[PDB]
Amino acid sequence: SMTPYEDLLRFVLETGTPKSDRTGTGTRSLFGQQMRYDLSAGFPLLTTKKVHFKSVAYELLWFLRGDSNIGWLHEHGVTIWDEWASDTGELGPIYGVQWRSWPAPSGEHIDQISAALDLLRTDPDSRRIIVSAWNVGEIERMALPPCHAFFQFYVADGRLSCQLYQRSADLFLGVPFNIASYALLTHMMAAQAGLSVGEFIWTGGDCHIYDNHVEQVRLQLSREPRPYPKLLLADRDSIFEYTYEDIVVKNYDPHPAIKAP
Amino acid sequence: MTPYEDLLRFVLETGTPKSDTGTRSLFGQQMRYDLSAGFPLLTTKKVHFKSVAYELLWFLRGDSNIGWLHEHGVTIWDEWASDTGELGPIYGVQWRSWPAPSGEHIDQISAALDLLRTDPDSRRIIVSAWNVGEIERMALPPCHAFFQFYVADGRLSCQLYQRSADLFLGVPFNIASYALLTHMMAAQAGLSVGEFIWTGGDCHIYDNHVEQVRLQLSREPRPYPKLLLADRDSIFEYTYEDIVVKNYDPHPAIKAPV
Repeated sequence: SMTPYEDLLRFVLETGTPKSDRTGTGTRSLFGQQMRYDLSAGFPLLTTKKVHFKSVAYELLWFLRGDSNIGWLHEHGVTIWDEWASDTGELGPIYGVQWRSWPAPSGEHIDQISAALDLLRTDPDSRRIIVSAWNVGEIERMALPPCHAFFQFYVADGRLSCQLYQRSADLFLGVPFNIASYALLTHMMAAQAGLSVGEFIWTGGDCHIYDNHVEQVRLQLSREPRPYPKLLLADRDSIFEYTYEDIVVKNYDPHPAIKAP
Repeated sequence: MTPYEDLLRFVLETGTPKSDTGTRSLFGQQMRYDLSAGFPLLTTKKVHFKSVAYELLWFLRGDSNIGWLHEHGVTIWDEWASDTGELGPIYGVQWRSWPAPSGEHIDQISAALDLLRTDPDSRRIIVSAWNVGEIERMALPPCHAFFQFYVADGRLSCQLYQRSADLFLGVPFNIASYALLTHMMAAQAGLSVGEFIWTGGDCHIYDNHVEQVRLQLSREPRPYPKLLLADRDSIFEYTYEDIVVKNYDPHPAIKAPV
């Protein structure tokens, strides 16, 4: 179909502002960019390169568990968080802790995921259906400041839309994964709320391509997309009860993975 | 370029209807303005920039009370205030004094300025009003919830995430407000201005604003004004008189319906 991601990737490659961070890393970047995907037309797992959906799905279930220790990821062979874990596998109060138990001054702890699902079911027109990981007073404890910092849901004509704000975006390595993650989340929330899927909107702050990814990006940009796959979910009575085996990505026909430093 | 009017028209013509006051709405929309080419105070109606400027200065004070705003002839917040003029820890309180677990209070405005001066390439220059645990204490939940700064070639850009947007009444304020904030931050960080990017969640036109919108949309847009800021040693020392808008030549104000 269409290629919102590839278009943005190309746009930053071709018009992005050059930078270097004293260490000499180097980037090309644009600020405040936006992609939309119509989820009803297909699941936005990129086909111009294979995206490792297994890690996407496990990491999401891990967030949904409200988990802060990489142990569970490791058990399932997901190593993306390994770099930043403590000697004990702890990461501080990151996404999972904030999504499921943001500490309030009242001493209460807020499960934003259940709260959002309750709004989707009882007050679907609410303009306050929001989940934030950007807990200003806790950031320094986290291993890293939240990248996908907050998201908002919206309902129209029985369809659920979701918009993510992502403060920082490695367009080549990170974003394809980020897109799959929040699209998957949107399917889970929709099913649990008794809704169909609408749009996923990705809004980025600093959208950058690392200089050492440029060849990988040009190869990908030279490839023609296949149709998006179809996402299927087994039945569960709670979003917190989805397991990896409940998820099928059907008819995913990607070009080969591109390995990048 | 008139992103505002374009968006307003887009929603009027394609927004999905709702109830119940009643709206037309679209979700996840974005506008961008090049601040170096003009100050985005709308000209298709006379915007009450006095309220915009005072409200922003008031946010910067980190005030939870309407008094200072109210006594300057700005009454937009009056209806939501308590007996004492109190609002709970809204916008400015979070900007200037987000309460941390340590008992410390975080001044996100000063911290943002700090990064802009010492580490302008940072991808974490963020100010948030969306304090999940304190929103129940606020008179109403933050609308312009979260914003981010970015620097390229000595120019400061700013992106606002606005969760909910009354397109006719609120957005022209929101746009001018953050544009003005971006000028203040740039001047204090010793940068020039780049782009203001407005990103909206629920973007709506109220059914009782439809005629006002059609009137606004029938007017031809004019050249944007220019903003000038007198010099100050601190963002917290700007006054209303420091803020000068030149060449502002708008069509007539359009009264908010009762």
